[PDB]
Amino acid sequence: GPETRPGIYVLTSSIAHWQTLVDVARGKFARERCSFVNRRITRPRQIP
Amino acid sequence: DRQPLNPANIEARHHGVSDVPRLGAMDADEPLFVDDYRATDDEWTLQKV
Amino acid sequence: MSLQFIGLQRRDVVALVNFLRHLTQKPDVDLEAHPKILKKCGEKRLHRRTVLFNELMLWLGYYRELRFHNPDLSSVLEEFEVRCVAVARRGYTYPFGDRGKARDHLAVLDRTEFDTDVRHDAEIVERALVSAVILAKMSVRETLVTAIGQTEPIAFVHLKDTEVQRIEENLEGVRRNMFCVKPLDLNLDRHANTALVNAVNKLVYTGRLIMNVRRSWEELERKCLARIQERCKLLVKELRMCLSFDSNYCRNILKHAVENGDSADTLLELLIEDFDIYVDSFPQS
Amino acid sequence: MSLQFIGLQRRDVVALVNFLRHLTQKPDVDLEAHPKILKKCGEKRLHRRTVLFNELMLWLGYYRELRFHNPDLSSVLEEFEVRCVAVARRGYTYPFGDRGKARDHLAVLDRTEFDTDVRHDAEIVERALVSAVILAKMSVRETLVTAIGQTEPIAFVHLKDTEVQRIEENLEGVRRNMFCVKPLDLNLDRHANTALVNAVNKLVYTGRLIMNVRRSWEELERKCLARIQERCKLLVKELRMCLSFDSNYCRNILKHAVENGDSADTLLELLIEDFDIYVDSFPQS
Amino acid sequence: GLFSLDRSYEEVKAAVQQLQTITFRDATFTIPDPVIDQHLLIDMKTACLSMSMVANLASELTMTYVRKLALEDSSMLLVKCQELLMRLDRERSVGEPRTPARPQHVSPDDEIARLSALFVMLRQLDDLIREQVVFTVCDVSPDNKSATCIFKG
Repeated sequence: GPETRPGIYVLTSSIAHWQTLVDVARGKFARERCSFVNRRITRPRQIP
Repeated sequence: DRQPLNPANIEARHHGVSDVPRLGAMDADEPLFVDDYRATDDEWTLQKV
Repeated sequence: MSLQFIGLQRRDVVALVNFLRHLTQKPDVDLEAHPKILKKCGEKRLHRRTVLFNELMLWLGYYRELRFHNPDLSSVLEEFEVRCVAVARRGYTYPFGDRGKARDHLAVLDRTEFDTDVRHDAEIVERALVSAVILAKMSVRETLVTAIGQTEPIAFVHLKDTEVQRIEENLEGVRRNMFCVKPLDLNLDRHANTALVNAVNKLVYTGRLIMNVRRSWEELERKCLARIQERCKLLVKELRMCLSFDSNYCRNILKHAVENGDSADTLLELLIEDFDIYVDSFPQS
Repeated sequence: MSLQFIGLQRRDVVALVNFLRHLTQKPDVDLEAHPKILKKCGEKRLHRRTVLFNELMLWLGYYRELRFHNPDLSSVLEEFEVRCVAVARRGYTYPFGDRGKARDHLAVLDRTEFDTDVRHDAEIVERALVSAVILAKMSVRETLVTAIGQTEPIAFVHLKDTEVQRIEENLEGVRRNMFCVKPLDLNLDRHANTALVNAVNKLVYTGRLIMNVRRSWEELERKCLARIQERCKLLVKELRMCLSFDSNYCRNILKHAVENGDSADTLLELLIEDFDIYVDSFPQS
Repeated sequence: GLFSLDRSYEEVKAAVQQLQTITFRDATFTIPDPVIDQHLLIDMKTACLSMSMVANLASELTMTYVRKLALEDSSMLLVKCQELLMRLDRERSVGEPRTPARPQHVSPDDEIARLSALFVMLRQLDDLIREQVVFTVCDVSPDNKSATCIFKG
């Protein structure tokens, strides 16, 4: 609501190609990803 | 018949009063007739036994 | 502006004027549904010319009253839109054997609307009920049609065969009497049926109530025109049989096209305002 | 074609049928709200069998009119879901001192939907109202009850005490006369209040308006069945007191279960069509 | 370029003047208008339409693809994605098209071509989408006359 509260991460990984790299992140961070779309339908004019 | 009996409007019965429409409904596949359930799930199991 | 007649007695005029004031209240709204009104014209009793004029006054007055009362069913049409949305919302909580196949019939039902063009309404209710009646079959697990080109005809589901015979009699009267609808005494709601199915059965009756009116109004409004167009093919030839100023003046009155009822209204009031001059053209008494 | 009666005078017969034709117009609809109508049945003054039978023609005719009308919720209940979703957007906008507490209520409110079963609908609304009224206190940080098992009662927040009486008073009419709704022209909006608060007031008002139509309906539909079943426990024993063709004939009629209202309509339609054969059994005049 | 068409209204006439004047650290600058003599240059028209295609062709085409993939409820967000397409701000009441509008009566082959017409606009648009780095400065000389920069790309 009032503000984003970002976290920080450092991720060693055997993956090198950018396409396969982001795909695994789409799973582990799907919880925040659900918050991302949820804020969009919640707050028009606001553009996270 | 090929059509399901699922709607409940097809089923109705009566006792002790003259039923020309029911007695004339004989042999015809529909409407078919089923009595109000004296049956219970425990007694229903025994008929299969 | 009131209808005029030639040789008719005043008692016959009372029979006709009362028919217009009571035309909505009278069962079965059709001039051919009341043959005795045609007997008031005095056909065969009088000359062939006089019968053609009095009949024209009847059909134009039978037509103008339909233009007056105006089947404004838009109020009842709004109720069909509300009961339509009531059906689809119930189905989201009920699992089906193929949720994607069911949702395709839901989304089309939720797009329902009524454009200003009246001609679409015959197709609006039809395309909606086909998305609705098939949806009721899925919850009951009754087989739906699979062959191409074999859309299911609309019909009430989960009702006694005696009950369908009763409600059809009520829709049968609306086809003959589109004005004063009389509500049924046998409600379609049933405790035995799934509550969504009762929303569908009322949705069909709201659909049949509207489609019968738009269809019957499409016929009688068109049927009156052909009955009037024959008079131009008849009354004009009778004026050709004898030439006099009264017989000649009527020939130009019929020059207006019967087509388009707005132009046809000019054919009536102009015929009435000038009635005094050609009254002698038709023999009487 | 119409409900039958035994010893009633013709003036009493028309008076009862008119009570059903005007039943929605009469304030505070209940058979016990009009005690004199039970005196019109012929209590005490007539033979005891005549009273029990005519009362059976009342409750079966009273319950049948309830099916014939049935308080539709297709209009306001859809408006309730829209105003409910509107609260879900405004609820996220307001900062809280405990983000995890307000999320627990709004996550439940987002999932609101109506099952096809109608009896569960009162449970649907109340879980959304308790979720909302608890949130309304957090907007002003008023102390909600913390005791386990107490369950905070539904109540409007931050309104004039006279307005709190006017708003609840209309619900008392919804709990008595559910048919002819006459919504208040008064606004629930308060410019001094947060828009999140006023949205709850429009939400709780419709939320009480939905449950009150259902609970008062379920209170009648449940009561109507038990009142008929008590007549069967007594009237059948009276037929046992004197064996006869018509007396044993009636025993078969009541043999069918009173359960389910669809059966009750079948119980009435047969009893009227065959009423003539056994009318002699009941003394009158 | 989105405002290259409308111009007579004062609101657009001023809003372009604000975008024309960038303001940043130290010196400020002004960005020349691509538009000249009312009519737009062909390059911006090819680019502005490339966004206009994706902004509109994506609308109807994505409707069928959301409803089917959302049935799994895996990440659950796809159900919220289905209502994302209604495109509105105010909580609209009882107009009764709560579901997003969907394509109808599309030709079975032309539906494939519409997807081919989609991504091809993205390829023409791609040059504006990205900015490859070419240098990364480290230390900077005084008066900013020059600076060392490791090469990139």
